[PDB]
Amino acid sequence: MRITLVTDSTSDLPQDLRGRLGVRVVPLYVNLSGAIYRDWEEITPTEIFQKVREGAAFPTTSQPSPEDFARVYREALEEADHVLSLHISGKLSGTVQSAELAAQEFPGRVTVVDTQAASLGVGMMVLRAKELLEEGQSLEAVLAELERLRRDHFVRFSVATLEFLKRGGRIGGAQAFLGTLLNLKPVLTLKEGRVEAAGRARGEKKAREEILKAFRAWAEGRKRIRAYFLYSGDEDAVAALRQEVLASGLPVEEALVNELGAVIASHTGPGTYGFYAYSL
Ligand SMILES: CCCCCCCCCCCCCCCC(=O)O
Ligand SMILES: [Zn+2]
Repeated sequence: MRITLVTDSTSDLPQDLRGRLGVRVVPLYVNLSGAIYRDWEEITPTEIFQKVREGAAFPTTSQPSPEDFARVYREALEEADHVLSLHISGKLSGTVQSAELAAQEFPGRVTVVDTQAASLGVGMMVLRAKELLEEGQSLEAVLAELERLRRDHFVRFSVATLEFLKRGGRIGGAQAFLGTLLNLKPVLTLKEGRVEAAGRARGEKKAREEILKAFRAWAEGRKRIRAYFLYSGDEDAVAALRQEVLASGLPVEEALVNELGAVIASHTGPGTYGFYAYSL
């Protein structure tokens, strides 16, 4: 049957992929300066940080409403038989819940998937699902592959400060570094859809080494790896990291790079960089 993919703006997919692939995007919002802005279309991470730097109130974010999703599902079903809706971790956002409430309006026609990921971690799964669907694979085959990716993928990232994670409430296990991190650089990951601690290093360089150490360990035995790099601020840290990965001798066949969306950046904060990755 005809299956259409829907995701939310936090999947942080470049416009040059999502648009032509027929992926529909439901936006999330950033609350700043007393106003509400749509992720990607009306605000950037740089603008948010500039406002903080200037003494403004911290940014907050909002998930889409059930009707935001229902309008998209209704439109998609006008020319499709089923909708596969992929979203940021249910433990990080109420987005999945809103999607599920909207899905009830089209019983049998919408499958909502909690990817337990964020940013391009969600985006890479959307792209993998699309790749399979365009070849002609069944919903089942695709859902089975998505479950494999949920269980088996890689992610490491660092941030300039843990303050945005703390204030926004998504710090999760990284809270262990609050009273123990000092001046060191934190290395974080996600497990079961929740942020967790994954080491600390003296200096940006050592931090990158620790991330490549983890990557090599995870990469063992894999013949085809696709990586997705993300950043907020300037691209140098992530660029050096991507270079070190592409020169590691590991079989990385894809190494896409994009800036984090304003919604994700509102929680990670400035100087965020890292990468998600999976194999096939
Ligand atoms: C790969 C680098 C990015 C890693 C991102 C993990 C850090 C947690 C992100 C939290 C985003 C929370 C968005 C909430 C949106 C909302 O429902 O209001
Ligand atoms: Zn309704």
